[PDB]
Amino acid sequence: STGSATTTPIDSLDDAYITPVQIGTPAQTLNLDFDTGSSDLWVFSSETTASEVDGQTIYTPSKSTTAKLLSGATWSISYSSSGDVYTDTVSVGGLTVTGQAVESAKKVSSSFTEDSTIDGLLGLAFSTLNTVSPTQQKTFFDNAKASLDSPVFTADLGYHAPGTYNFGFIDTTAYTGSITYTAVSTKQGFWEWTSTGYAVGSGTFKSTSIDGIADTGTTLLYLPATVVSAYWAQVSGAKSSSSVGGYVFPCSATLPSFTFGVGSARIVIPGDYIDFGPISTGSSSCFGGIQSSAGIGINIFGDVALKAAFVVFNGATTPTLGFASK
Repeated sequence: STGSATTTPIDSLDDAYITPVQIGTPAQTLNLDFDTGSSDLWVFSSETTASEVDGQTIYTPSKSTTAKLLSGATWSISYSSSGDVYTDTVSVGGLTVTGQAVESAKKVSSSFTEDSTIDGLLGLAFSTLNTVSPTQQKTFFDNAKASLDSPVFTADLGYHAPGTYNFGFIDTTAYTGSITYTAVSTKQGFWEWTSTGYAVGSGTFKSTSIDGIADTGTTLLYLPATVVSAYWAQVSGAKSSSSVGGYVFPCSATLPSFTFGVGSARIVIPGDYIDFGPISTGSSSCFGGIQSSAGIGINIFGDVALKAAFVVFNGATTPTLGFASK
């Protein structure tokens, strides 16, 4: 079997993408953030303290006939949120998984409460990072793998437009040219991989190894200080501000494109994708799309980078990552 769902940006800047998901019988449709950077399926529930809910759709397990409490199991995660665990039927664009662990939130940080559009997260990293204790639970993709035609899923995120998440197949019309596959390392539990270099604007390709993670749940591109300093050196008037917490540039400037190497191929990010609008309403300074990873511990290839390509997350015995131009 296969699954296909549409994903839509939450706002004008592409801060996150929400996908409708059917949890329960009769179904309750929640709008979740598909995150390849984590491994938990958690939702705003009927058990969340009422003060931390501000417009979100809530999951109510008392109203579902296929819901069962996973007695004794508990979760706690930080990127924060914690609570109870139930098992129920989850379906994504027609693809149905019975017995999925659905993590019911009891506590949620104010960063989630302020985002009324996001009803929860659907973790798509490797199951080793699942926070359910004492019995670690499997992700939606790991539970569907046996029932899928092919153990894969693709990501076709749109620039100021909706996009798609397919499961069990590859759409040969969604991209141009061919797909370039690279080796994944599952040691840290992420879709970890090595880029073969970069180029700023119409410049020369600097061949160098950049180890990072492909993360749909992170908005921006976080690369090393040397690479980020080389980029912003080409934008007149750009500068790393302490007060803002990163690079900013005069909104009147035109950004050059950025290229990242996948094996022998090249994936181009247009300049426009790197502009995250003004810092405050009516401001003359704009926020940068390429920021330094120095204070994180890992390079993150977020939405800014991923939405310039047709990305394949091959979950075979030996996982790989595929990138193609679109």
